[PDB]
Amino acid sequence: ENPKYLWWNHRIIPWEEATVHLTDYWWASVTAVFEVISGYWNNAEGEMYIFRLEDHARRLEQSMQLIRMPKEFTVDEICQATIDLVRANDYRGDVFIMPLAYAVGNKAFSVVGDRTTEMFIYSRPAVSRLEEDFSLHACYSSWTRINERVLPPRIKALANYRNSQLASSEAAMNGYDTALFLNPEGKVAEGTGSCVFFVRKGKLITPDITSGILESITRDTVIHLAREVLGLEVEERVVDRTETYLADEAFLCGTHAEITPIASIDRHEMKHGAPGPITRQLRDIYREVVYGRDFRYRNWLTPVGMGVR
Amino acid sequence: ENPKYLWWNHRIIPWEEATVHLTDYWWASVTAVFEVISGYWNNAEGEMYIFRLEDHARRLEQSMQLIRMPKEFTVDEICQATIDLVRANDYRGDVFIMPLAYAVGNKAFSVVGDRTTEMFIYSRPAVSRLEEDFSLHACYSSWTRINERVLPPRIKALANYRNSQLASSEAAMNGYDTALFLNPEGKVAEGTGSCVFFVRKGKLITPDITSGILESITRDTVIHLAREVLGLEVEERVVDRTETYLADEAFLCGTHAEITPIASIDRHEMKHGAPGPITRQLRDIYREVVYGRDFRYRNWLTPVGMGVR
Amino acid sequence: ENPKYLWWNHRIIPWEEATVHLTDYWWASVTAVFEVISGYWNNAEGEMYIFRLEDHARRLEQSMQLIRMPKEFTVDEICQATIDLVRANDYRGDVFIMPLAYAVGNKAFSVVGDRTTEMFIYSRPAVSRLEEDFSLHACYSSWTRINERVLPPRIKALANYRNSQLASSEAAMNGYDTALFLNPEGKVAEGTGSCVFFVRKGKLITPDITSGILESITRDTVIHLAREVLGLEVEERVVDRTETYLADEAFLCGTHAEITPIASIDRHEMKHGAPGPITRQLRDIYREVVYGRDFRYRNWLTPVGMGVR
Amino acid sequence: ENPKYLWWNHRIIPWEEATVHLTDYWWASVTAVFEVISGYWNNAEGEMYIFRLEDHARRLEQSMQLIRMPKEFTVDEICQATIDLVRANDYRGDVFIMPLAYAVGNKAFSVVGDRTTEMFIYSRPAVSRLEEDFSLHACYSSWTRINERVLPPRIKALANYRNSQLASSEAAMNGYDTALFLNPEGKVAEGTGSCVFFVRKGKLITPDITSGILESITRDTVIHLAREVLGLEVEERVVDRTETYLADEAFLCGTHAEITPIASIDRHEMKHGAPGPITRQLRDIYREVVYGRDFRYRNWLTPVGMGVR
Amino acid sequence: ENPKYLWWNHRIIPWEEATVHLTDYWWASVTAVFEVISGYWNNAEGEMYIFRLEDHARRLEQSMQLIRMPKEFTVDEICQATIDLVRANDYRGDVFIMPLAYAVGNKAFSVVGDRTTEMFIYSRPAVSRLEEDFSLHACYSSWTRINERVLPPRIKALANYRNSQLASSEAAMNGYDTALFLNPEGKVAEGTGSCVFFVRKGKLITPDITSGILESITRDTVIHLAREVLGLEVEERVVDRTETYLADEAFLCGTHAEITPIASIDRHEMKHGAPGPITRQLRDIYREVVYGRDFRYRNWLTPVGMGVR
Amino acid sequence: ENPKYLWWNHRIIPWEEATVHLTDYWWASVTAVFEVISGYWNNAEGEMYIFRLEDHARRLEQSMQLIRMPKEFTVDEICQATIDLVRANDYRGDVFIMPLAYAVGNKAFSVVGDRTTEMFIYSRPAVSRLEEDFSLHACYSSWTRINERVLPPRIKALANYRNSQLASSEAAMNGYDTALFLNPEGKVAEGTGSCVFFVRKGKLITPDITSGILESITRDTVIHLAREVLGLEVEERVVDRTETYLADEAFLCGTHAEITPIASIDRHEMKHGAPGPITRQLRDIYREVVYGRDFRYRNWLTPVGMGVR
Ligand SMILES: *Cc1c(COP(=O)(O)O)cnc(C)c1O
Ligand SMILES: *Cc1c(COP(=O)(O)O)cnc(C)c1O
Ligand SMILES: *Cc1c(COP(=O)(O)O)cnc(C)c1O
Ligand SMILES: *Cc1c(COP(=O)(O)O)cnc(C)c1O
Ligand SMILES: *Cc1c(COP(=O)(O)O)cnc(C)c1O
Ligand SMILES: *Cc1c(COP(=O)(O)O)cnc(C)c1O
Ligand SMILES: [Cl-]
Ligand SMILES: [Cl-]
Ligand SMILES: [Cl-]
Ligand SMILES: [Cl-]
Ligand SMILES: [Cl-]
Ligand SMILES: [Cl-]
Ligand SMILES: [Cl-]
Ligand SMILES: [Cl-]
Ligand SMILES: [Cl-]
Ligand SMILES: [Cl-]
Ligand SMILES: [Cl-]
Ligand SMILES: [Cl-]
Ligand SMILES: [Cl-]
Ligand SMILES: [Cl-]
Ligand SMILES: [Cl-]
Ligand SMILES: [Cl-]
Ligand SMILES: [Cl-]
Ligand SMILES: [Cl-]
Ligand code: NA
Ligand code: NA
Ligand code: NA
Ligand code: NA
Ligand code: NA
Ligand code: NA
Ligand code: NA
Ligand code: NA
Ligand code: NA
Ligand code: NA
Ligand code: NA
Ligand code: NA
Ligand code: NA
Ligand code: NA
Ligand code: NA
Ligand code: NA
Ligand code: NA
Ligand code: NA
Repeated sequence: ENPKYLWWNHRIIPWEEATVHLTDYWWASVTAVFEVISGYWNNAEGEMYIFRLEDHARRLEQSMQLIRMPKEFTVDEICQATIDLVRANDYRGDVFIMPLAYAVGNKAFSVVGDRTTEMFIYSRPAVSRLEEDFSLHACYSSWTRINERVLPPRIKALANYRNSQLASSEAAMNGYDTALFLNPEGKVAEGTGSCVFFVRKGKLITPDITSGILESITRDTVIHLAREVLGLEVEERVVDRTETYLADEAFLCGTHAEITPIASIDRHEMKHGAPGPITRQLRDIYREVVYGRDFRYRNWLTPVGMGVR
Repeated sequence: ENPKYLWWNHRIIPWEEATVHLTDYWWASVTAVFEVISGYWNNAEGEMYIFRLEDHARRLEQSMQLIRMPKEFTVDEICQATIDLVRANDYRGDVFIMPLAYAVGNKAFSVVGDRTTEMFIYSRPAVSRLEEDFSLHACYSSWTRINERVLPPRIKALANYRNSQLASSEAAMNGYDTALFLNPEGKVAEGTGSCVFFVRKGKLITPDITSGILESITRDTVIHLAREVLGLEVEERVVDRTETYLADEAFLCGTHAEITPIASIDRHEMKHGAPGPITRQLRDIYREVVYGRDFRYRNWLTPVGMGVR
Repeated sequence: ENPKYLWWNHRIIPWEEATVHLTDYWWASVTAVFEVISGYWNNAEGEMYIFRLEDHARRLEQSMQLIRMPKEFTVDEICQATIDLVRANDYRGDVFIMPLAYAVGNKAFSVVGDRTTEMFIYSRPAVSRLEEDFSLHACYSSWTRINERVLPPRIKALANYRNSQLASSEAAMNGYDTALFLNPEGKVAEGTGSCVFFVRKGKLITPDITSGILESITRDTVIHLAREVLGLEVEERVVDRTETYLADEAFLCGTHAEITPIASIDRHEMKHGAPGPITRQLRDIYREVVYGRDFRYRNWLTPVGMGVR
Repeated sequence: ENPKYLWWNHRIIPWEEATVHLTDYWWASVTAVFEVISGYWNNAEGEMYIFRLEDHARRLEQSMQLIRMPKEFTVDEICQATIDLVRANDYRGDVFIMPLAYAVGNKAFSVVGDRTTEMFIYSRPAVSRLEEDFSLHACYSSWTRINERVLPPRIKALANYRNSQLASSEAAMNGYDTALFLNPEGKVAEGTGSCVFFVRKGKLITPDITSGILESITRDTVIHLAREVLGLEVEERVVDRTETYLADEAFLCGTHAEITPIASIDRHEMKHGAPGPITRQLRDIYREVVYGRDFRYRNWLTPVGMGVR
Repeated sequence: ENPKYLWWNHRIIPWEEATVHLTDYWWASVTAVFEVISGYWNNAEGEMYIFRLEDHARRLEQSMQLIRMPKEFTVDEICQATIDLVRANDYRGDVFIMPLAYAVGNKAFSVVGDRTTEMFIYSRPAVSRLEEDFSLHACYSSWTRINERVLPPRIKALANYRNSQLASSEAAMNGYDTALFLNPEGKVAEGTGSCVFFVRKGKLITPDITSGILESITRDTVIHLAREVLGLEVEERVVDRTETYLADEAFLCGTHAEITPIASIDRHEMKHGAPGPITRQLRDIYREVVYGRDFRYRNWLTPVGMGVR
Repeated sequence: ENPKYLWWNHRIIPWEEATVHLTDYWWASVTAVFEVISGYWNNAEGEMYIFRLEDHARRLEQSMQLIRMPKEFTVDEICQATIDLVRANDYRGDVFIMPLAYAVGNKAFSVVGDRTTEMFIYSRPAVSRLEEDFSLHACYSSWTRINERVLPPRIKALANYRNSQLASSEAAMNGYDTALFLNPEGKVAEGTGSCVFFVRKGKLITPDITSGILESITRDTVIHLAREVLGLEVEERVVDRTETYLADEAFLCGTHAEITPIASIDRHEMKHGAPGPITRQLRDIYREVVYGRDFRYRNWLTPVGMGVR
């Protein structure tokens, strides 16, 4: 049912002790920023591998800085709390860890910088799909993606998902599995919760970060693996909508989405299938990396030894 | 300390019974919409007057519809729950009532329409400033207001305040009391939490609703009282930034802000002071209306008889 | 099968004589502008009534002027050619008349002003739905409406329908009957082939012409009939997307669309149904006008006497 | 006078057999997409060389896919039909071949995907200017170029030329030979019918494809020849208006425009003349390629042997 | 040759005494704001009439406030200095008076608020064209008008004319007499130095002030005279480009431009000529007002008695 | 006090001879363009080094061409006049030289191309800060930077500083030392008078020129020295606002600003200080270059031998 423990404001406590009032933190949620961090269980080694833990903890500290939450936690403390909780929960399987930071005020509309900074971290069992061949049908939304002018997508804020839900609602009631966004200038931005890649003529193409997207750690991982293991050309550039309809392959990528193939966009089918050949190679490489079976990428992994069963 | 009771999912319960897990509803908060409703205590009558209760309950139902929360509550139930809670709390003074509606999912990123609709209402003591002459110094923010393209301001969503906090943070660290917004086209929109009025040459001027603002009930109340009691011309139109610097008077208005005078905007002083003469007349008229001493506007008030002490 | 005749370049000819080469006029079609004009057959009088013939002929002359087609035809000639063809075709039933003007060049990319101006007019049986209660489900498109910057919607050009087809394709493959457009600023513009009206709180609301819409003769007719026969308030203004979702009623209007009720927009249902009460009154008034049974609006009708069977 | 034959819907027929009704296909023209393909006659070899035939046929298939025309023709069929028609016409000189694809509906406003796909191909004598030194005076138009938001320039649609004609009309009545466009953001896009290059400080500069331009085969050819034969730096980037006024050289390029020098832009003269030195080298290289006298680029040519007179 | 006197920094001095260094005030000119005020000589009365002197002096004080020039001069002082200089110059004919205010700094880039405020006023003979029937041919520029985002057009700043000169240069080298501007959204704004009016179907139409135009005193005068003397409908609204091409009449208006008829716009001719009938009535009414022969508008005039020769 | 001489319209004259009327050139200032050129005095050599004199003179000639000032001066004449004036002034210390070109008309609003071109050059003692460690606190302005649509930033026009002063006024009254600008699309552009650099993860980042910035000679110098002397990666790209808040270092650069460290942006502190390590290396390299003690960059220097005291 529930995990054994969670971390809250510098301490690990039993789950059933973290009880709050219904009315606590609704205003704090407007400030809230989060990470999603993966743990992958290698039963042959008896070790959990936490993927790019310090990169996620540094992004959370940056998101907190841009919200203007007062300084209270460190990068090393968030990394250590993640290790400690995965160990103490004693769950030997794939997990998601979610730090969530929030600033709490004396008044509903006090400025963030006058608030108190708080954080919890919780870890729960996750289901990987990296050993499954599946694909989604996407649409481009009639809703526009937030930009730096109004709500910087660089900040991994809960509030940014209100714009996401406009698109994901539309996609589901219009017969699609997932939405892609255009930015205010009309250029391809990202999915509702992950970055998008395209494959055309043996090249990987992905929107550049100033297209108004979150600076994904999975996106970075995929560009590295595509260049260094497969020797592919990867272009980070402005991407137009109609060119994506002619993509040989396409996929979403994100800590939660892992590598998720796109079969079609607005009912234009990816010519080489889903997962396409290059997608399938990147999915297999990614999997072997995160489960600790690719020594070349060991510096991306934080092992937590727990015992081999 | 705490109110005696609150309302939750169709029931009134003692405050200390509304306990939840720390991890409950963070994802639901992305969906959340709310109202702020005023109760004004008339000790001479022993009655609380709840201001434009049905208008607030209908706006909440509209906000919920635009979020796409499944149907669960009615306008009449939200009006009745507000009356019941103000009575049962037995607090004989000015109050704020806040309904907050949220949709809760099986998964973090399930579409809103597959969720369950929930709501609470809580009522707490409020401090009116309608018998005080005070004023704020405003700036125009370097952050842009959300528009219909990305996050419709018509929806009174918690998430819309993330954009608000960009502006209110900037205002406070730059020596101002409050921020005003420009819309993406560069035209004057609203404050961070209330609508803005200007007075120039004996006329009231306010941004039209398609300038990208919340359709305020206080804004509506002020236009009615300005036209019907004072016989003023009121223009709802596109408003430019530099014209506001030459305003004779200016004020913010909102359920929480009541009528809040603006002394200056980007260090251009309102020529007729703050509160200016027309501002002061509207503030006095508003006060007499909401405290039940203006029979002409009785249809805006819901009395809750509680006993005269 | 085919009509008896058509009009071409100042002459009426038998249908089967208007034969051209497959390769003729493809480049001319880029220039082409058109009207759709209704004839309504009153069997009790033995008369066809052609609706607002001179207004349609003047709009065609304006469209031709803005294309910069050399002067060749007159308003009176287009009105007379329409009368003559409806008479000579000897078809005693409702019809559509379509003038189509085009400029033909010596070279593919010669400037319009160096071309020759040509025109045909043809008339075919039409099916009215004014005695039927039906409704469409609409979406807002993810494709943006053309504006004055790139392709003025005031010009009733064939080429403007390429932008229309982006929206109408999307609507049909996404489970809808019809698309509505947003303009580049994000404000409600028009349908793919007709103007849109909304009814809310007993008022009619329609986008103002500078929202980037064709200046519809049906739109003008509806505003006149709503004000003069029903005494309704009609606002021509900037209209936001989410406000339309809360419309009590909505309808499309156009020479071809007559008065077409909208039941829902992006799966938000019009609260008072489709056709709603005000829609149903305007549809009945419109019908009685165009079939010549409303003496008040006789100056909008051009009778063509043909014999009462 | 007329060519002997043309191709229509999978068949070659004598020209005078391709007769249609005046009223046929005006609505189909809104859907229509086309290619312009060059044949260059080498009298010393008795061979026509058709330039980048498969690239043009693949672009036509992509344009047809983005229109959503049902599948009916193949890339190989369009390549073969082009060869067959050039041979059967027995015209031993430079030619233009124009495929034109169109979708035909039961009703005026049926969705493209419910239509029937049709196509013709015709070939006519062309005049090359590759052995002539000439130049055009250009202006930047006051009309804006279509973008992906409203009418994707990637689609080689007849309708896109309505926006072209706004600019080319203005240029001719204002004393210029040709118009250049700015995109909605104000950046340099393309000519009315061809891409634009600039030369400054020995470098070639051209707008990147996401500046909102057609992905020209001549543009691709010029970048290849500039890099591979001349060893020039070529930048594909965002280009500003005023920087173009300081260009040492400039030229238009396109299947129809071949390589067309620009002497001046808004009455700012290209400092190194027109054709400038680098322009003149690219024009001479291009010519030798397309007439089959550059063995290095033979894979771009489809020979059609016809006999050496 | 030169006027006898000018006013400078609170004093009238002989012209030849106002000598400065070549290097003085170039940086101050970036700050500079001005008015153009008309004096009209009535030889029958021996009086100069200065038109709407206080309105011009109040606009100058507002422009100075928005620049943030320190307070140094008053509205009454600028009105009195104008009277005094017109009298002391002893020139009995039509004149232009130009106040020019500037802030002077210790350093090139010191902030305006740390500078010293200075002003001169000079008066010179002017030529009225109010007794002449003439007309200009206009174009719409390919250059965009400044908006509130970058350079508020409400401020009558010298620097705003750099944007004007982009348009007026283009107009003259392209064969036109004058340029009109579109705003960044593509809507009609103003001329390079005056506001624009259109006449269509017996109504006057002019861009609303938030279209991004200077709040002209001549514009205000024309709307008053059109409504009050002619009983015309005047619409201040958003105006589209192509609708202006169909105007029956059009004219520029401004203190310097008086009432200047427009014969054509982008080679679309105003149907009722130039000056058209309504234009000609407004020109005659304006003239009789400013020369002091319309008692109804006497409160707009400041007489300066000088002697009747 | 004053320099001995200045250059004016092809001649050197004693300072006190360059006297003009107060009313001369205010309209000419709208046209005016300028350069700021540095002279650095090396007392050990008895030589002034004028930095990138020909690059500055060529930019001035380009600015003059884009204004459309008639041809009157040459690049070589402006270079020679600068040398001559620095020599004749006999001032042995660091100097600023400012050429200022202006077009003078017969009438206030004559087109620039009908005017006369004039120019002066003056040289004055300057204070270098290259031997000082200092830093500025910056904000991003609520005012938008001019773009190519309205006032091309490529032109180094006095009028462009009116937009600058909106930002620099706001910065000073809001407690900051200096303002940075966002462009109309919301991307980082430049400072009020200089370009901006960022350092993050050992890389230099600066907005690309089409972000709407002046093509700075100091910017070019810094990119050259960073790549060639330090071996740093330098990215010229679109830059987002929030990424700049996370910069390790930042600095302004310009002929007047030399290399000016930024300690903070909107109260986000540059993590590695100000001047940071890479900033400090570039400042020291720049200094040694301009004072003639780096033989590698001698071709950037124009020596003027004056005698070693
Ligand atoms: C979190 C997130 C991503 C993916 O980031 P990773 O670091 O790869 O998990 C992409 N888009 C959005 C909107 C996100 O919130
Ligand atoms: C709630 C709110 C207002 C004021 O609305 P009332 O109905 O007058 O309380 C104004 N602006 C915003 C952004 C709001 O959230
Ligand atoms: C023709 C048309 C209409 C309707 O115009 P009527 O004069 O009412 O037929 C509306 N929208 C568009 C795009 C049209 O082409
Ligand atoms: C066809 C076309 C071009 C040139 O394309 P090529 O493949 O080089 O012929 C350029 N611009 C536009 C708008 C076009 O239609
Ligand atoms: C001064 C000016 C006008 C006209 O203003 P009046 O008060 O009528 O002289 C119009 N447009 C611009 C840009 C101006 O500078
Ligand atoms: C002059 C200037 C700069 C710096 O240019 P340098 O050639 O380095 O002096 C930067 N920004 C603006 C706006 C400028 O006017
Ligand atoms: Cl809270
Ligand atoms: Cl540990
Ligand atoms: Cl990499
Ligand atoms: Cl939840
Ligand atoms: Cl009750
Ligand atoms: Cl009212
Ligand atoms: Cl044709
Ligand atoms: Cl007749
Ligand atoms: Cl009406
Ligand atoms: Cl057809
Ligand atoms: Cl063959
Ligand atoms: Cl290449
Ligand atoms: Cl100065
Ligand atoms: Cl006096
Ligand atoms: Cl009036
Ligand atoms: Cl001058
Ligand atoms: Cl010398
Ligand atoms: Cl370099
Ligand atoms: Na701890
Ligand atoms: Na498809
Ligand atoms: Na490791
Ligand atoms: Na209940
Ligand atoms: Na002030
Ligand atoms: Na009541
Ligand atoms: Na005829
Ligand atoms: Na619904
Ligand atoms: Na009639
Ligand atoms: Na065949
Ligand atoms: Na020139
Ligand atoms: Na070949
Ligand atoms: Na005085
Ligand atoms: Na004309
Ligand atoms: Na008077
Ligand atoms: Na000289
Ligand atoms: Na800080
Ligand atoms: Na040198």
